[PDB]
Amino acid sequence: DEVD
Amino acid sequence: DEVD
Amino acid sequence: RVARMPVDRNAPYYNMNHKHRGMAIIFNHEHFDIHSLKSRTGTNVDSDNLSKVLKTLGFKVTVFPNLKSEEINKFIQQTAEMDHSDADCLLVAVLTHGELGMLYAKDTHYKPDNLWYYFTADKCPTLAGKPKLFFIQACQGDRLDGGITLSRSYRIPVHADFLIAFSTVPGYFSWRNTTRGSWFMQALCEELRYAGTERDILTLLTFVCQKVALDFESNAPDSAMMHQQKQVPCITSMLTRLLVFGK
Amino acid sequence: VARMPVDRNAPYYNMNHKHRGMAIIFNHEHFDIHSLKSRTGTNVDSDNLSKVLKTLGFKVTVFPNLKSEEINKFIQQTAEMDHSDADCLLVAVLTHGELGMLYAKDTHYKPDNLWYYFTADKCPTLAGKPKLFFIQACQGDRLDGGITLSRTSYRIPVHADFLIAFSTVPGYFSWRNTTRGSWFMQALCEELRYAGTERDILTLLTFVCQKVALDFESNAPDSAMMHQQKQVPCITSMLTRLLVFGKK
Repeated sequence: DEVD
Repeated sequence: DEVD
Repeated sequence: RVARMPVDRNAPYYNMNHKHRGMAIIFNHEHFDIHSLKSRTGTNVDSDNLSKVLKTLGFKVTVFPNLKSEEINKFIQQTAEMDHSDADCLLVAVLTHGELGMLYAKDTHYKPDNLWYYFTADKCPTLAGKPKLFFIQACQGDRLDGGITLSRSYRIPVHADFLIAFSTVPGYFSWRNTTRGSWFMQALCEELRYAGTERDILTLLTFVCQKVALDFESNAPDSAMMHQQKQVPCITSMLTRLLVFGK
Repeated sequence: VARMPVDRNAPYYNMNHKHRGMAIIFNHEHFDIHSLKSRTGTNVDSDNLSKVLKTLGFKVTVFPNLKSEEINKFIQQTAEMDHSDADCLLVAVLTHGELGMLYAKDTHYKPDNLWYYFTADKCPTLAGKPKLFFIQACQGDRLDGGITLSRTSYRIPVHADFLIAFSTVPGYFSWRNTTRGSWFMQALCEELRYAGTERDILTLLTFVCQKVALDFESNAPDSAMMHQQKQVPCITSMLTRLLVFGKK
């Protein structure tokens, strides 16, 4: 899971 | 007619 | 954190069967202590109109006329601290002057976001999983739309379940008739009256947008640039379920 | 001024034109901006969205990693084409963002730039027709810790008929899984596959919000503050009629  |  | 589950995890509709529909607080601003701002004649029609239809929908309505910015903030926080356990939802409407990112109280302006900030699930658990509705009649700026003629158990995000409906698109003027009231409110009242009990809110607001977009056009012969102007509302939805009032 | 695509009081948009319309996807995986990491997984979103939009009839064009001027150029040319025989327009952007900001390969621009050229006065052939925008990108760096629940002729505004769907609320992070793609795009593509032909757009995006809100939760054991976070999309609608795609 990562952020944009 | 008037604006808010 | 933990709140009471108001409806089941996968329900397509919000649970509108609580003992009470909920509160509806209307901040009506007709007059201002800020010199540059003129009176909003016709707002009272909007306010009476909105109050009437919401009452038929079951809301316990409270009209707050001409409060100061801190008095609005205080009441908003008061509402946020009440126990909404037996309520279906909450509805807040504001009728006033505005600019982009700004709304006016009697004495000064504040950010629109202040209206819903206090109701995120973490701050108001008794409204957790329930729709929180905001209706705002005011300008989001001073741009004009000259229009065109067509011819020829489970976890949820704390920011979920908000519906924010502005009478106009960011950057734009919002129109009000001194005798019939604002365009947005008249269309909204007429639509709630006509099918508030049966259409889900986004379908209903779609027709509110249609009415506002099709049946109104400014009449200002004294000022060409302000004449025959058009308007469409801006519906912002964080709703995770359909909302049908029924009852 | 413009051609009437559907009668004045129709409850539905006329989606019975010769073509569904153009679907432009600006997919951004890598950046010439040192502080921006690669967006591994965005190609899964791009492929997935492209595939479902084709089944719905869109002529899909994917633009991989364009510079800001390139996006702006293709947008203008698109706004300059003749959309007379299309039901609508769909633009999607998969990239990094901040509040009021999207990143191209080289620099950032304002999201408003995507729909600016499609207002009725600038693009008459889509006048009265739905113009759709989907944005997968952060709108800030705030986090949502979530909460557990228990136990003849007519006139229209030139700004009408826009639907603008952001993966997240203003000010918040937007989540992407490196192997399955973004939460928003996973849910959007799944709902479009299941009921894209029969359900109206607002109802459909309502369930897309439900899916994103309920079936996803971040997992980042290495950074407690980023761990077990939630997200809900932000759907902005100026639609004056209901939108049901139907089948071409």
